[PDB]
Amino acid sequence: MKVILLEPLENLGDVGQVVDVKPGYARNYLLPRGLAVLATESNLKALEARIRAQAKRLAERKAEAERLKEILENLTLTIPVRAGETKIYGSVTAKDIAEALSRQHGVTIDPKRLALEKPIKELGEYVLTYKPHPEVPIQLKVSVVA
Amino acid sequence: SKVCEISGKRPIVANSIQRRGKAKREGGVGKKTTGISKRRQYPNLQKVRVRVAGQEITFRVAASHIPKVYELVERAKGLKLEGLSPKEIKKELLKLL
RNA sequence: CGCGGGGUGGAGCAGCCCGGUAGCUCGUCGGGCUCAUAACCCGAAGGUCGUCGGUUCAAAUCCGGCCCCCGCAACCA
RNA sequence: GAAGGGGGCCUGACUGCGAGGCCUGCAAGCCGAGCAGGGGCGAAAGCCGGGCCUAGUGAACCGGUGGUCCCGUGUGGAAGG
RNA sequence: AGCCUGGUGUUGGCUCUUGGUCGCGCCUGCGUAGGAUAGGUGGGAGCCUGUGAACCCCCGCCUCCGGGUGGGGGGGAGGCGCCGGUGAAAUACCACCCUGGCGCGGCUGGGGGCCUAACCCUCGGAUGGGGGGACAGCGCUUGGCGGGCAGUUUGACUGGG
RNA sequence: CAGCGUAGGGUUAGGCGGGACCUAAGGUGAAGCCGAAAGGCGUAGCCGAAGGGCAGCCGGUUAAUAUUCCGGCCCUUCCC
RNA sequence: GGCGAGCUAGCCCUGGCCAGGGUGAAGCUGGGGUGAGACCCAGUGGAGGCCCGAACCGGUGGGGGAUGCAAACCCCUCGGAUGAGCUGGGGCUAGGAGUGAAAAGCUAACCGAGCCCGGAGAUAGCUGGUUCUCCCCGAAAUGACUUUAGGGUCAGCCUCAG
RNA sequence: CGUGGUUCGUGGAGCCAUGGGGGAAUCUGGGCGGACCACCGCCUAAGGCUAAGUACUCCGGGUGACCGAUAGCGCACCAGU
RNA sequence: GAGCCGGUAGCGGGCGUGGAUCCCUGGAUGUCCGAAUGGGGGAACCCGGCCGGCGGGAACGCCGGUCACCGCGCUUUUUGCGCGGGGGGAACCUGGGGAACUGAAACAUCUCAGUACCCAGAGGAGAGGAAAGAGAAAUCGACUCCCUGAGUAGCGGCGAGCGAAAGGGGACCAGCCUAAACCGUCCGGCUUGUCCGGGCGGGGUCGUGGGGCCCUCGGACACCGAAUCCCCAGCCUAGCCGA
Ligand SMILES: [Mg+2]
Ligand SMILES: [Mg+2]
Ligand SMILES: [Mg+2]
Ligand SMILES: [Mg+2]
Ligand SMILES: [Mg+2]
Ligand SMILES: [Mg+2]
Ligand SMILES: [Mg+2]
Ligand SMILES: [Mg+2]
Ligand SMILES: [Mg+2]
Ligand SMILES: [Mg+2]
Ligand SMILES: [Mg+2]
Ligand SMILES: [Mg+2]
Ligand SMILES: [Mg+2]
Ligand SMILES: [Mg+2]
Ligand SMILES: [Mg+2]
Ligand SMILES: [Mg+2]
Ligand SMILES: [Mg+2]
Ligand SMILES: [Mg+2]
Ligand SMILES: [Mg+2]
Ligand SMILES: [Mg+2]
Ligand SMILES: [Mg+2]
Ligand SMILES: [Mg+2]
Ligand SMILES: [Mg+2]
Ligand SMILES: [Mg+2]
Ligand SMILES: [Mg+2]
Ligand SMILES: [Mg+2]
Ligand SMILES: [Mg+2]
Ligand SMILES: [Mg+2]
Ligand SMILES: [Mg+2]
Ligand SMILES: [Mg+2]
Ligand SMILES: [Mg+2]
Ligand SMILES: [Mg+2]
Ligand SMILES: [Mg+2]
Ligand SMILES: [Mg+2]
Ligand SMILES: [Mg+2]
Ligand SMILES: [Mg+2]
Ligand SMILES: [Mg+2]
Ligand SMILES: [Mg+2]
Ligand SMILES: [Mg+2]
Ligand SMILES: [Mg+2]
Ligand SMILES: [Mg+2]
Ligand SMILES: [Mg+2]
Ligand SMILES: [Mg+2]
Ligand SMILES: [Mg+2]
Ligand SMILES: [Mg+2]
Ligand SMILES: [Mg+2]
Ligand SMILES: [Mg+2]
Ligand SMILES: [Mg+2]
Ligand SMILES: [Mg+2]
Ligand SMILES: [Mg+2]
Ligand SMILES: [Mg+2]
Ligand SMILES: [Mg+2]
Ligand SMILES: [Mg+2]
Ligand SMILES: [Mg+2]
Ligand SMILES: [Mg+2]
Ligand SMILES: [Mg+2]
Ligand SMILES: [Mg+2]
Ligand SMILES: [Mg+2]
Ligand SMILES: [Mg+2]
Ligand SMILES: [Mg+2]
Ligand SMILES: [Mg+2]
Ligand SMILES: [Mg+2]
Ligand SMILES: [Mg+2]
Ligand SMILES: [Mg+2]
Ligand SMILES: [Mg+2]
Ligand SMILES: [Mg+2]
Ligand SMILES: [Mg+2]
Ligand SMILES: [Mg+2]
Ligand SMILES: [Mg+2]
Ligand SMILES: [Mg+2]
Ligand SMILES: [Mg+2]
Ligand SMILES: [Mg+2]
Ligand SMILES: [Mg+2]
Ligand SMILES: [Mg+2]
Ligand SMILES: [Mg+2]
Ligand SMILES: [Mg+2]
Ligand SMILES: [Mg+2]
Ligand SMILES: [Mg+2]
Ligand SMILES: [Mg+2]
Ligand SMILES: [Mg+2]
Ligand SMILES: [Mg+2]
Ligand SMILES: [Mg+2]
Ligand SMILES: [Mg+2]
Ligand SMILES: [Mg+2]
Ligand SMILES: [Mg+2]
Ligand SMILES: [Mg+2]
Ligand SMILES: [Mg+2]
Ligand SMILES: [Mg+2]
Ligand SMILES: [Mg+2]
Ligand SMILES: [Mg+2]
Ligand SMILES: [Mg+2]
Ligand SMILES: [Mg+2]
Ligand SMILES: [Mg+2]
Ligand SMILES: [Mg+2]
Ligand SMILES: [Mg+2]
Ligand SMILES: [Mg+2]
Ligand SMILES: [Mg+2]
Ligand SMILES: [Mg+2]
Ligand SMILES: [Mg+2]
Ligand SMILES: [Mg+2]
Ligand SMILES: [Mg+2]
Ligand SMILES: [Mg+2]
Ligand SMILES: [Mg+2]
Ligand SMILES: [Mg+2]
Ligand SMILES: [Mg+2]
Ligand SMILES: [Mg+2]
Ligand SMILES: [Mg+2]
Ligand SMILES: [Mg+2]
Ligand SMILES: [Mg+2]
Ligand SMILES: [Mg+2]
Ligand SMILES: [Mg+2]
Ligand SMILES: [Mg+2]
Ligand SMILES: [Mg+2]
Ligand SMILES: [Mg+2]
Ligand SMILES: [Mg+2]
Ligand SMILES: [Mg+2]
Ligand SMILES: [Mg+2]
Ligand SMILES: [Mg+2]
Ligand SMILES: [Mg+2]
Ligand SMILES: [Mg+2]
Ligand SMILES: [Mg+2]
Ligand SMILES: [Mg+2]
Ligand SMILES: [Mg+2]
Ligand SMILES: [Mg+2]
Ligand SMILES: [Mg+2]
Ligand SMILES: [Mg+2]
Ligand SMILES: [Mg+2]
Ligand SMILES: [Mg+2]
Ligand SMILES: [Mg+2]
Ligand SMILES: [Mg+2]
Ligand SMILES: [Mg+2]
Ligand SMILES: [Mg+2]
Ligand SMILES: [Mg+2]
Ligand SMILES: [Mg+2]
Ligand SMILES: [Mg+2]
Ligand SMILES: [Mg+2]
Ligand SMILES: [Mg+2]
Ligand SMILES: [Mg+2]
Ligand SMILES: [Mg+2]
Ligand SMILES: [Mg+2]
Ligand SMILES: [Mg+2]
Ligand SMILES: [Mg+2]
Ligand SMILES: [Mg+2]
Ligand SMILES: [Mg+2]
Ligand SMILES: [Mg+2]
Ligand SMILES: [Mg+2]
Ligand SMILES: [Mg+2]
Repeated sequence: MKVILLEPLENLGDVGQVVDVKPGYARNYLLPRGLAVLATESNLKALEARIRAQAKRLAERKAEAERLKEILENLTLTIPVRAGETKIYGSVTAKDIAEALSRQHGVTIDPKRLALEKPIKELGEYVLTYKPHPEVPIQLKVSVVA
Repeated sequence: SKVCEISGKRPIVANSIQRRGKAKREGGVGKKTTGISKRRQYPNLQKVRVRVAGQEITFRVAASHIPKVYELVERAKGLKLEGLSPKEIKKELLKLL
């Protein structure tokens, strides 16, 4: 008989794989141990509903990046720093690149997880990357003076 | 009380027929009956312990309608009573109308 | 009548498989050891291998018809 | 004056019937001329429907087997009769 | 009736181990005899190898141990047959199959061990713990033993029976 | 004449016996188990006595009752 | 299908009963005995499906009774009588069932399967019985077959009508 | 598979019912017309209710080629005594 | 409409035309037991809880009221409340069970017989009933009941025996509600959703197949109409006139 798994097993499938097994097994082990439930017409319906819910609120999360990827991956922000010469007195941190972009084009980012690794000194044209999952490379120019 | 709590199958009365001789459809002169006597046929009654709400409930059912117990267990809706949830799980939830 | 086996020499009986020794024991005879017979040793007797017809180079083999003994299993107005 | 013994061909140890009788409580049992079909032996007349005769036997029911037309449960079949 | 018993339901997990059938794959087989240790019959002037041959060395299995046979490789251009024949047959090869064997999968069957969680027992204590355990019990069904019980039968003639 | 017919009368208890106490075999039986129906089981509980428990002895009196009425002496429980 | 253990059988609970006499086990004490013992002797003691014998429980032999006093009695005689004893009260077990120190005994005065009502007007090839009158005729007791033989079917013999 | 019902006693045994095992489909679905198959037809299972025509006579009444006290009810009467 | 206080006279008293006895309808009272129901119990007896009353009344006793169990429904398992059940009835009815004698001139299948009887349940009746029907006619149309079909068809140790249906003639006459798709709603579960589930409402009920949903037509005053409620006639439960 077919049941809906509520957990990975090895010996069957995982978290939603409708697989059939001995009714004895179902009644006296799985069901009692919350290990799963019966492939009811109801439970089966509620499962499709389960699958669509995710597939939506998930393919929407990717539709949040692919969107914020475009407005960001091409537009550039400027970081004017007391640069002295090819060696900033201070230093632009990820925390800074955040504040900056918030006005220089007016968006908000992490500012954590930005592939920042160690505050950036010196000047030049940098290309970093962002998140979450399939992501975007942000470009920015650290300049000079005020 | 050897009756299924779900289907209502209860023991019936049936004859045990002692026949001998070779079938007619096998070139025999035909079958002969050396006795007919009454006997009961009981439904294949079994226990089904199933946990419902907070309580353990035990159905005496024909093996045939065991599935029905678990279907009756799916229907859940507010009931913190005594070991007498079956009173509610029973015909209340069977066919009702 | 139904199903399965086969009769091989005087007896049971291996060869019935992947078609090819037509064997072993007791009995009797010949011969020696034994004071002796038996034991025991040497050799030897007897098979168209149930019936006939077939498939192969043959065949006890395989098929098929056939025949009873035994074997099995029901039925009996 | 064969029903006995011997030989030659043959299979009437036929099919379809059967006048009339014997016997007889019933049911049975028995004898039987003659007609027809197709035969056997005989030159023929003819004889032949087992055996010199009188015992060697078993109603019905239930089934088996081979035929054959016959019936075939809406119909064609089939099952089964 | 009772008792024994196969199948099946209640009845689950994990394994090891086997059988039948089927498909496919690879081997399997011996009579001097032909030059041989060629299973039945066909097709068959062809081949096989430079998509690395024979000659050898580890290797496994089969064996009438004679040899059969692939794998690893040194190996580097040969290696078979018909032909001729003291043999029913011809023995490169492509085949369809027979007998039996292993191998892989398929549909099924048998056994053994372990597990626990149904089912059973038990624990002043339980949503639990311990023991037994998919056995036993119980349902349906099979066949059997079955004066423990039940219903009956157990002839007539006859100088009484 | 009667144990017979008709009629009238006669049986007096806080302490005697039993009950507003206890439990026994057994019976019944919330829980629970089983059985075609009837019903059968069954823990507690309840019922159940010639057992356990519990306070009255001596006289007088009536045609007929008396540890019951009376007399004397003596006790029980309940309520305040 | 019900009614019965108020008789009887067994068992369960709670009570009660057994005059009087006899025999004198163990143990105990003391004495003897021995290396120490076994053991022996006294006295004490008071055991027992022990003895005699009433109540009580029986029912051995004989007589009587026999339309009885009595549907199990009476007389004489006899058995047990501290035990597997007797007995009151309260309970439980039953009809193919109970109970039985076992006779097929007992389960309400007849038990090889209780009683009551019912199926029921069981069945009875057997037995008995079968009722006013007159008139005419008038048999059979054989054969065949029959789990048939004292019962039947056909025939035979009687009668009536055409 | 095991049985019951029907006239159907296993029969060629359908149909309706169902104790056991297995176990669908939703009009192009399903059941039936007596094994089975085809064809042609009939009907829509697994939910329920439904007057009247029918059965009976404790009870009241009306009738009798019904009884008339051994009859008629067991009881004509203080009898289920 | 003149007599009455039963059978039942009597003793000893009373009542009636101001309408008695008597008859019909309704009401009141109705000890105790009994389904018996506060609890016991060897029916007609015994013993209690709670509220109230009576006696001098705390102890005691009496009076009124109330208190069994089970089911269903509400409702907060609270705890209550409401509703109902229980038992009886001559026969009749349905269901669950279910013999034997006997017959077969023995006997087992068969018969007796689904009888007797036991049990449950129902009601003035009960059952049954609106085709997954019949069964050969392009047929009939719920069910019950009678006549017939018919001792037919068949069944059967093919023995004993058992024994239909269609069809025809009559009696009576009737047909409906739902489940599901779909829609609305309240609620509960949660692994929060065009999610699942339960509860109510709408919707829908059919065999020339029906229904849902979408579109178009035109969808209505109507028209049919209860088995339910209401009214009435009529009828029953006393009587009266009557040559
Ligand atoms: Mg059987
Ligand atoms: Mg045949
Ligand atoms: Mg019988
Ligand atoms: Mg099943
Ligand atoms: Mg001659
Ligand atoms: Mg001649
Ligand atoms: Mg003649
Ligand atoms: Mg003759
Ligand atoms: Mg002769
Ligand atoms: Mg016969
Ligand atoms: Mg025949
Ligand atoms: Mg025949
Ligand atoms: Mg024809
Ligand atoms: Mg027909
Ligand atoms: Mg036909
Ligand atoms: Mg035939
Ligand atoms: Mg024929
Ligand atoms: Mg088994
Ligand atoms: Mg099993
Ligand atoms: Mg295998
Ligand atoms: Mg191939
Ligand atoms: Mg365990
Ligand atoms: Mg455990
Ligand atoms: Mg364990
Ligand atoms: Mg088992
Ligand atoms: Mg058996
Ligand atoms: Mg047997
Ligand atoms: Mg006997
Ligand atoms: Mg026997
Ligand atoms: Mg008999
Ligand atoms: Mg005799
Ligand atoms: Mg004589
Ligand atoms: Mg004599
Ligand atoms: Mg007097
Ligand atoms: Mg006093
Ligand atoms: Mg006294
Ligand atoms: Mg007292
Ligand atoms: Mg008091
Ligand atoms: Mg008490
Ligand atoms: Mg009881
Ligand atoms: Mg009870
Ligand atoms: Mg009950
Ligand atoms: Mg008391
Ligand atoms: Mg007392
Ligand atoms: Mg006392
Ligand atoms: Mg006292
Ligand atoms: Mg005193
Ligand atoms: Mg006196
Ligand atoms: Mg005195
Ligand atoms: Mg005094
Ligand atoms: Mg009885
Ligand atoms: Mg007694
Ligand atoms: Mg005394
Ligand atoms: Mg003494
Ligand atoms: Mg001493
Ligand atoms: Mg001394
Ligand atoms: Mg003394
Ligand atoms: Mg002494
Ligand atoms: Mg004595
Ligand atoms: Mg003595
Ligand atoms: Mg003496
Ligand atoms: Mg004595
Ligand atoms: Mg004496
Ligand atoms: Mg005497
Ligand atoms: Mg005597
Ligand atoms: Mg005597
Ligand atoms: Mg005498
Ligand atoms: Mg005498
Ligand atoms: Mg005398
Ligand atoms: Mg004496
Ligand atoms: Mg004693
Ligand atoms: Mg006693
Ligand atoms: Mg009896
Ligand atoms: Mg007995
Ligand atoms: Mg005795
Ligand atoms: Mg007696
Ligand atoms: Mg009778
Ligand atoms: Mg008789
Ligand atoms: Mg005359
Ligand atoms: Mg004369
Ligand atoms: Mg006779
Ligand atoms: Mg005659
Ligand atoms: Mg004349
Ligand atoms: Mg069947
Ligand atoms: Mg039948
Ligand atoms: Mg038969
Ligand atoms: Mg037949
Ligand atoms: Mg049938
Ligand atoms: Mg049948
Ligand atoms: Mg059919
Ligand atoms: Mg069926
Ligand atoms: Mg079924
Ligand atoms: Mg169709
Ligand atoms: Mg039909
Ligand atoms: Mg047909
Ligand atoms: Mg079949
Ligand atoms: Mg139809
Ligand atoms: Mg319907
Ligand atoms: Mg009705
Ligand atoms: Mg009347
Ligand atoms: Mg008169
Ligand atoms: Mg009289
Ligand atoms: Mg009389
Ligand atoms: Mg008179
Ligand atoms: Mg009467
Ligand atoms: Mg009388
Ligand atoms: Mg009277
Ligand atoms: Mg009076
Ligand atoms: Mg007067
Ligand atoms: Mg006056
Ligand atoms: Mg007036
Ligand atoms: Mg009144
Ligand atoms: Mg009143
Ligand atoms: Mg009471
Ligand atoms: Mg008060
Ligand atoms: Mg009161
Ligand atoms: Mg009622
Ligand atoms: Mg009733
Ligand atoms: Mg009752
Ligand atoms: Mg019935
Ligand atoms: Mg009945
Ligand atoms: Mg019932
Ligand atoms: Mg029945
Ligand atoms: Mg009988
Ligand atoms: Mg008869
Ligand atoms: Mg008879
Ligand atoms: Mg007879
Ligand atoms: Mg007899
Ligand atoms: Mg019958
Ligand atoms: Mg009744
Ligand atoms: Mg009526
Ligand atoms: Mg009605
Ligand atoms: Mg109905
Ligand atoms: Mg309908
Ligand atoms: Mg229709
Ligand atoms: Mg026939
Ligand atoms: Mg019948
Ligand atoms: Mg008709
Ligand atoms: Mg008609
Ligand atoms: Mg109509
Ligand atoms: Mg919803
Ligand atoms: Mg709805
Ligand atoms: Mg609705
Ligand atoms: Mg509606
Ligand atoms: Mg449509
Ligand atoms: Mg007048
Ligand atoms: Mg007048």
